[PDB]
Amino acid sequence: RRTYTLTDYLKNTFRVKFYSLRWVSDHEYLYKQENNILLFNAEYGNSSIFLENSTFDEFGHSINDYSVSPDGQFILFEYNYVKKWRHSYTASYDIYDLHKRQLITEERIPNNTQWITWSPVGHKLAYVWHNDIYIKKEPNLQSQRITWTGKEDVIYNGITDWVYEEEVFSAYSALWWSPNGTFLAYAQFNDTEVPLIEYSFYSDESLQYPKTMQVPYPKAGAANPTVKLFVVNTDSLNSTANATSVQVVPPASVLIGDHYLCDVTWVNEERISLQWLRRIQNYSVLAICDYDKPTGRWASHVRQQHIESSTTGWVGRFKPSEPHFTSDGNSFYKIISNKEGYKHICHFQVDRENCTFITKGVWEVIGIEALTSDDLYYISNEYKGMPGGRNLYKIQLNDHTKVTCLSCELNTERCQYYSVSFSKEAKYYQLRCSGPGLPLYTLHSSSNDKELRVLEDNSALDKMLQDVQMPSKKLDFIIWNGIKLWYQMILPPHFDKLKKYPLLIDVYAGPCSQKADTVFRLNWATYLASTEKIIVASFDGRGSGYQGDKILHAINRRLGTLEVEDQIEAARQFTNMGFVDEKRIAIWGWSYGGYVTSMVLGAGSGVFKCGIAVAPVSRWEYYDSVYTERYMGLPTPEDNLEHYRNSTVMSRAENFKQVEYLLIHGTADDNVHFQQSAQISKALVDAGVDFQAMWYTDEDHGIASSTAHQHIYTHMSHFIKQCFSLPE
Amino acid sequence: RTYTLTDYLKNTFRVKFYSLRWVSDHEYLYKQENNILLFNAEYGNSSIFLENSTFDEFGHSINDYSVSPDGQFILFEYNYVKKWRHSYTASYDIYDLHKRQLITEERIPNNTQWITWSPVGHKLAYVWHNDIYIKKEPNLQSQRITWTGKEDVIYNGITDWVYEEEVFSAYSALWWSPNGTFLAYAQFNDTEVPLIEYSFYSDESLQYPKTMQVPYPKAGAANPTVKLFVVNTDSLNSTANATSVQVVPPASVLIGDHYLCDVTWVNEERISLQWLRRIQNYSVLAICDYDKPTGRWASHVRQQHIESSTTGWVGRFKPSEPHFTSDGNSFYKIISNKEGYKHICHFQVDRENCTFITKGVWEVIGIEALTSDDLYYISNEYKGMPGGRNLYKIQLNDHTKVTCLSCELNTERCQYYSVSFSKEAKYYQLRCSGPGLPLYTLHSSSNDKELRVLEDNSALDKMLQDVQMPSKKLDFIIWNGIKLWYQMILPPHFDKLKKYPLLIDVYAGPCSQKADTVFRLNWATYLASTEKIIVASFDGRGSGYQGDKILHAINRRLGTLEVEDQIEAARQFTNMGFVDEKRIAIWGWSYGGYVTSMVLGAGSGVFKCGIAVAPVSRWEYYDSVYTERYMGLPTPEDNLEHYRNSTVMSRAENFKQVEYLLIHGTADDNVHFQQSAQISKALVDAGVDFQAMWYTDEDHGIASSTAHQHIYTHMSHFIKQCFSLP
Amino acid sequence: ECDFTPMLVGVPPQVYNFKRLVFTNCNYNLTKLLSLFMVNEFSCNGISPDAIARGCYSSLTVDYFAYPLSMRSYIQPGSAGDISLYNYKQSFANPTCRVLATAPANLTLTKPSAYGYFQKCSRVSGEHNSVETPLYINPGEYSICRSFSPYGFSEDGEVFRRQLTQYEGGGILVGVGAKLAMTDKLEMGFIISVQYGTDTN
Amino acid sequence: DKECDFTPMLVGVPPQVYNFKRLVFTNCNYNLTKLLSLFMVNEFSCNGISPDAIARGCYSSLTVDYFAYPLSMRSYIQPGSAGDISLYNYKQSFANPTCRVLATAPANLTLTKPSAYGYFQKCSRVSGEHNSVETPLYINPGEYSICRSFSPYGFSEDGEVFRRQLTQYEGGGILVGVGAKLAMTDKLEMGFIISVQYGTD
Ligand SMILES: *[C@@H]1O[C@H](CO)[C@@H](O[C@@H]2O[C@H](CO)[C@@H](O)[C@H](O)[C@H]2NC(C)=O)[C@H](O)[C@H]1NC(C)=O
Ligand SMILES: *[C@@H]1O[C@H](CO)[C@@H](O[C@@H]2O[C@H](CO)[C@@H](O)[C@H](O)[C@H]2NC(C)=O)[C@H](O)[C@H]1NC(C)=O
Ligand SMILES: *[C@@H]1O[C@H](CO)[C@@H](O[C@@H]2O[C@H](CO)[C@@H](O)[C@H](O)[C@H]2NC(C)=O)[C@H](O)[C@H]1NC(C)=O
Ligand SMILES: *[C@@H]1O[C@H](CO)[C@@H](O[C@@H]2O[C@H](CO)[C@@H](O)[C@H](O)[C@H]2NC(C)=O)[C@H](O)[C@H]1NC(C)=O
Ligand SMILES: *[C@@H]1O[C@H](CO)[C@@H](O[C@@H]2O[C@H](CO)[C@@H](O)[C@H](O)[C@H]2NC(C)=O)[C@H](O)[C@H]1NC(C)=O
Ligand SMILES: *[C@@H]1O[C@H](CO)[C@@H](O)[C@H](O)[C@H]1NC(C)=O
Ligand SMILES: *[C@@H]1O[C@H](CO)[C@@H](O)[C@H](O)[C@H]1NC(C)=O
Ligand SMILES: *[C@@H]1O[C@H](CO)[C@@H](O)[C@H](O)[C@H]1NC(C)=O
Repeated sequence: RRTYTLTDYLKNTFRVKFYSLRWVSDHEYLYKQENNILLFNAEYGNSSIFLENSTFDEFGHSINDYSVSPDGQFILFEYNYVKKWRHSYTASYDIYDLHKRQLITEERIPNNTQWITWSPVGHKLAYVWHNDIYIKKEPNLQSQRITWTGKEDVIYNGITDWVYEEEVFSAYSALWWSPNGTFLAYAQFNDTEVPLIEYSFYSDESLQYPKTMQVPYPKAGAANPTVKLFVVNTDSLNSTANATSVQVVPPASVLIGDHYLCDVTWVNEERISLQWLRRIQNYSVLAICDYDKPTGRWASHVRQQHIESSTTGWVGRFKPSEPHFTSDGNSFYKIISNKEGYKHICHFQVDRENCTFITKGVWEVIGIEALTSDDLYYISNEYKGMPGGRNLYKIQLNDHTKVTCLSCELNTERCQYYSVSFSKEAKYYQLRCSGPGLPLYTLHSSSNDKELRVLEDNSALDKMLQDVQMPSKKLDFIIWNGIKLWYQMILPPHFDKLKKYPLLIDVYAGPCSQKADTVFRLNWATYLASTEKIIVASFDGRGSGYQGDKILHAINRRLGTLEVEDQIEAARQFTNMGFVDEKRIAIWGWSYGGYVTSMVLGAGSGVFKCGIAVAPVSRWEYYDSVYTERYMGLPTPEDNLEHYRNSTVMSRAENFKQVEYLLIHGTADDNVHFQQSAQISKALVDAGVDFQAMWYTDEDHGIASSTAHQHIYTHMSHFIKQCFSLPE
Repeated sequence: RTYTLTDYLKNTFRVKFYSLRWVSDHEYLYKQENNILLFNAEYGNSSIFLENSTFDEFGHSINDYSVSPDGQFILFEYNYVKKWRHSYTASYDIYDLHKRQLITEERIPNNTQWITWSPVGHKLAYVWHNDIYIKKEPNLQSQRITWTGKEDVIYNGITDWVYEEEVFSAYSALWWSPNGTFLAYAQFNDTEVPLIEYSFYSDESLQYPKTMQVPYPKAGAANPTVKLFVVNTDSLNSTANATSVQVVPPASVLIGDHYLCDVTWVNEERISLQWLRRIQNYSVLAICDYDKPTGRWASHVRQQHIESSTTGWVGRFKPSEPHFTSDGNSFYKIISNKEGYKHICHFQVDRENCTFITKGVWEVIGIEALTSDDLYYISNEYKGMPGGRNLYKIQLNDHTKVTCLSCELNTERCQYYSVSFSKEAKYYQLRCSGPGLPLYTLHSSSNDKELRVLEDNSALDKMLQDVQMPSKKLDFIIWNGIKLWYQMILPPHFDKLKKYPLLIDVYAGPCSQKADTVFRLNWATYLASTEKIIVASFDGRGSGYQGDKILHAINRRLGTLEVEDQIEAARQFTNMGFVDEKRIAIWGWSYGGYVTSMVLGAGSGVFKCGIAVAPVSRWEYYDSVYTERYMGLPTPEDNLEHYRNSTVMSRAENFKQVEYLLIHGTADDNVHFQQSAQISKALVDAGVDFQAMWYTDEDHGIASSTAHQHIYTHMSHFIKQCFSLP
Repeated sequence: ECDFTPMLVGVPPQVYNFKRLVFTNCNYNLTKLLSLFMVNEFSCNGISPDAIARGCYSSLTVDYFAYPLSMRSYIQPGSAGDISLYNYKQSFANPTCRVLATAPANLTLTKPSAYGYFQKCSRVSGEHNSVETPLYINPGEYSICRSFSPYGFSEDGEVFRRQLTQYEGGGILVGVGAKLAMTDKLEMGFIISVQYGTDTN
Repeated sequence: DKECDFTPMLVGVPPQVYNFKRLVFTNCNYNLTKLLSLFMVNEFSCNGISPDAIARGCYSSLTVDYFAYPLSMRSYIQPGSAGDISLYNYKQSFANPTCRVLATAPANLTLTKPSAYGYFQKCSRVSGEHNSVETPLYINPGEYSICRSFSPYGFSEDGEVFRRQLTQYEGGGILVGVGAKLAMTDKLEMGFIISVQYGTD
């Protein structure tokens, strides 16, 4: 096409190719080619077939995923996939033998399995079914029930509740095998007193009476689910008796009230690292627990406890960072805040409370990626002082002053945003470059840090984009009150600084979020800039992360304050830059982004003509506890109830009479409930304010169904094409 | 100066009425400036029955009153809380007329569901917590009659949801005897009736919303069972329990699911019950006599009366109620004649046949008063216009002598009448409502003379002289040999030469009439006066008051004909020269939204935009009593295929040509938000863009002041943008 | 010497489920049975008054059931009501005696939960099920609605329904029950009919 | 004058290790060996005196600390032993000639078995600004644990947590205590700590 059209984005015309691999050893990996699982050798790139697609289609079902046992002798086949919430899902499983090249029909894995995983060595299987854990010593053998207390929507064994999957664990799993599979740690969640959100699901046209969903959801201040961590010995099992699980009690400083389990890290087969976080999330404790062979318990001693807190805000970015232990298990490295306030790597000892920092500067370490007996690999935003960039670094564990970047100068103009995937023992690492150019996947060797070959160069997309007028990206910063705040502009093709374009402020503005980056994207903003000639701009004001504790903790105990004002100030700054039409400035967002957009449209600053709020927040008393209370505390008069009430969207309803407002929300949203947008429209009606609205029947937080995804962006296109008076 | 939208939403030009309550054969009560006044009908002299200073001194705003028949006590209603259309709960304090005191001994409890006096004396029967209580004297203890009362399961003296909305059109299910010897009541059992469940979000202070649960019988679902009981109130030993005898319906309706649609007391030892099958093609009226030594009420086959429909349903919605002569051995009833028109028939108790006294190519709307020599009835016979209502009187001795009592009082101003007679039918008040300003007059039945004018709206007339008000044409068009009627609200200074945009207002439900002679000051008045839009309505097939052959044309075929006639009317309106064929729209509420959606989904290219407010989408989603009356049961052995054919979602692809606005309330208990939720899901599945709006916690009316003014303001911007009106 | 033990033992039947004891050759002796009941009514008719104490001991048939005295007016000859049409109707072709009596304490007679009679027993037939032809009993015979609830009714006004097969005429049989409260003493009713013969006795 | 009776150690349910009951006797003489025959002694270490010279001698006092103790935990009651028992439950004192006896009670003896065994995993004090300082509270020889009042009879589950606010007079902060539960053995295993002083009665 001549320009990047909406059809080109809604339907996928210009596709980005990826190279996803699974490291199965220290020098080999698996890769799927035309539904053929292929085994590659990292050194010389020579490959061989691991499973043919003739095998894939002897079944009577569509295979969704696969999982090879860490012994190379069995393959787990996933099918009957059924989505539930963000990470959770239920599916069936069939175990496939590789030496016999057959399926196992003796003692199968039941339907509607919630979680399943292999032991880190061998072929042991532990899975969660009906909120209970079952362990299979051998695939052909019957499973042994580990827990017997599991109840639907009350007690979860091995799996998370809603708030643990969404906000603290970012996963549906709570199973942790030991490094050799002798012990199996798991968490038990009790949602008995947790209140229930009840919304409606209308389903297919055949359903006469709709359905009422019930999700144990702790809103702001509500009762939280209690958590216990049990460890069971898988090598002392007996099919004749019931299995015994031992509970590891948390440290006493966290048992004074409500708390959370935010991390579980195995050090060795008799030492396990647990990270507990209080309900008021500015005090965490990494508890190192050692097993006792005589009694069979796990001892959490205060002498091996390490306190990580924060006086200016919350611990970590979204939670305390996970530990990274050495081989001996008597020390670990983790990312905490320095005295200046920047996230850097500190060197802890198991029995000494203090830690030594190995990195420093006006930059942050994004994540520790590998730790060997001599080198530590970490990803940071240090290169060129750009917070929106990421590169791989290597630091010598004996001379910390010897740091070498491994991805900065490989292709400085094409790649400034890197991830990595190390092989076992960190012998080979795959570099995944996201932007600012077309994505580039390469494989390297850790010995000499030399690149071996290009895995994916996206050559097909480069030739497809030659005859299209693509929009450019301007990544720069401004200085507001002596503070560097970065922005990002997607400039239309043949951008002329003399002309005045309509501006669309893309906003999320959530805590630790980052909208200004060096990442390539073929999104809806690409269509608005290429075809309709609209400058799309994002701005990382106060509260944005990857820049230090000062900027991140500027919205502590006060959400809906500085991040809203900085979005208003950014539009003024973009206006007086020269190439923005002051009369046509809009702003749209999703979830927290829609919340800020509703707060901006309710400020009455006259800068914005229209705005679109998609599944927005309206009152922080309506959102879940773990997320809201982390930044705003408890909504009681003895804490921060007043800031909960000054930061409502309903309280600014009268100012919406100056703007054109589009409110969108899914009827089956489980994260930000339709009650949030229901109170918004109920306030604007009580104030005599007109607006446009659109509900989507039985849609979740992301309107991600194919029919609904195209409908929400075609509707928002017409709203912007009218608000900006553009030809239809 | 034109009739603006602000004048309609802020109620600037207000119409006046005169609501009275006949307390005798020649007296009535009138609430004037918060003073209850007694009037002598013959001469018009008034008395202060109760004053200003009496009310507004109790500590709460009084909602309504109920003077006892003996003029000794008044009920005082307050703490009013609405619930569905007719139901509500409130508090009550009794006031003694003689002692001038508020009774404080054994007060009526809070959250009382229903209360009523006996037809004579000062006896009270109220329903509290789904149980009936009898209060003989206002200062004595009430006597509990029932003990099976349970919320959303058993209803004693009150109705459930589907009886209140569709069968009884009232929350009440209590019927006193003519002079208070007995109290007939019904009992409803909603144990196996499924529950509709929707969310209520309440005020901003509520963290977790509430899930409302109402026992709702959808098409084919389990219906509530009905049992009628009679209790002797004059044999009420205050130390014993109350005994309720049950009246068994005849065997013709006990073969399956049946309804109770009428309870009319004939005399103190005779009661009239009308029963209706679940398939509403067959009805029975049972005249039950009392048995003193036995104590029961028996329905015998000789005093039973069968009325059924071979082309549709019995009655316009339910079978018509009877009116018994003062001796109790005969009654007059509105049934359908051989040619399909509904007229008055003279029934005997133990004779199966009846004799029609009224006959013609018109229909009798209702029987109003029955004396020994005259029967008073409202009809639409005048000028052959089905949209009119006039009072008639007929001699029972010589049926030929029939007199119209209202046809020529002010034929230019008054063509739509309603009447309110006094006791023994001595005096009657005529309530005209169009096509002129409403005129309320008082009359006398002897000489049939107008005594005085009670209300003429002289203030509204003066206010409407300096505003460019629109006009209203009421004509007809013959099509395929049948005469159908329509009405247009023409803009002021109507030029027959210029092309105007057209908005078609539609309801089109069974036995509806959107073409009448009633004065209105509504949204269509603003659209015609200010925006110069022609607002028109059409009553095609399915509309009533024109004969069974026209009403029963949509039987078991809803979504057909009634939708096509709205499309064909738009074409014939274009054939009149003053309609812009490129600016035609359609809008409706409830059934109107259903027909509007089916019209827009028909792909006829006649309509550009359209609005559907709280519309029905699939008839399996709506309640049983209404839907099954016109469509039967949704089974492959009945009419399942036309349930599936007449869905709005089936026509979602044709919406790519129209601009569609869909509005629905989130707390709608009648046409649930589910109905609109499936419409939008089909429009998204079909790749169709449209406009939508939800109103939080709003009922089927969207009638809250802020909400009512928000929906018409939104529909104004949509129609104007669709019509390129600034 | 034909002891009437069955009429004296167990819970008595309801009027619609009346039981009959027919004796042909066995010699009978009354007054023995009469001495067991307080005759609140001994209205004999037909041919023999109290001379029924004798005869030739030929075809002595006796019906017995539980019948309250509050309904005594509906067991008399020619009496209208729901007993004569749907429960019991005495046959006045042969000599007969109608006996109503209350029972003394623990006269090995059990107490029914309550009394019961059918107030309606009709057929809903015809096309569209419009014709309701009430089914009245014949003297001496039973009711067609007897099959519904012989034990009794759980509620006054208990409705019953059954499809009358093609060999049963067609349509729907509807029977409505009526329930009377239990009297403090067991009240009964007996009909004693006797026939003659052309051979012996 | 009389005979020191050991009956409270033989009747009822014995206390837990952290809630041990203590009997001190004066102005009487004892028959110590008849108690040893009642139980199956599994250990008898006597620091300060001899395993034999304890049953003979007139003293100024004779004390016996008795409680229910499992033999699977016998190593954690030994002298100088670390672990949870000596830190938050019971630590034997050596300021006097003493013995330590772990014995099993037969069903012939009239002492009942408790529901299960119990000891305290943790008994710490959370203090300091922001409740960051946590100091475990260790018991002194012969004394009681300060977490004793949380669950006297026993614990309901393993890892049971108890919290309590320490008053201003009790120093400050929050006292935290975690319990531990062991399955009850076949026969009741007990623990006896005998001590002795002097002064010639
Ligand atoms: C899940 O939580 C509930 C409490 O919320 C626990 O139920 C309690 O059980 C005890 C023992 O029977 C009772 O004394 C309490 O009354 C119960 N509380 C409630 C609210 O029911 C339950 O034991 C917990 N389950 C697990 C596995 O920990
Ligand atoms: C964690 O945050 C809470 C705020 O919720 C801090 O509590 C405050 O503590 C100071 C004492 O230094 C009091 O003066 C404030 O009144 C407290 N605030 C509230 C809302 O109670 C707590 O100190 C923080 N903890 C750390 C380790 O920083
Ligand atoms: C109209 O006038 C008649 C008299 O012609 C009134 O009758 C009397 O009304 C007064 C006031 O209500 C009563 O106190 C008398 O008892 C009435 N007279 C008799 C003989 O009973 C009639 O009430 C008047 N109507 C009003 C005032 O509304
Ligand atoms: C309302 O109807 C229900 C049936 O839906 C009646 O409940 C039944 O009662 C009978 C006899 O008592 C039982 O055998 C059934 O098991 C009951 N069914 C159910 C679902 O409860 C109930 O008695 C009726 N109530 C009234 C007042 O008539
Ligand atoms: C009752 O309504 C039904 C229509 O719903 C009519 O019953 C039909 O009767 C004819 C007899 O000629 C049958 O062939 C049809 O199959 C019946 N319809 C159904 C749906 O079963 C009947 O006309 C109505 N009853 C009366 C008295 O008018
Ligand atoms: C199966 O794999 C072969 C090997 O490359 C490939 O040519 C073929 O297209 C594949 N077919 C399917 C259905 O995956
Ligand atoms: C899963 O369910 C299907 C039918 O619902 C059944 O055929 C299949 O056997 C089930 N899976 C197992 C492992 O039993
Ligand atoms: C009755 O009271 C109202 C105010 O409550 C007052 O305005 C009015 O004048 C009173 N009526 C008369 C007739 O005075």
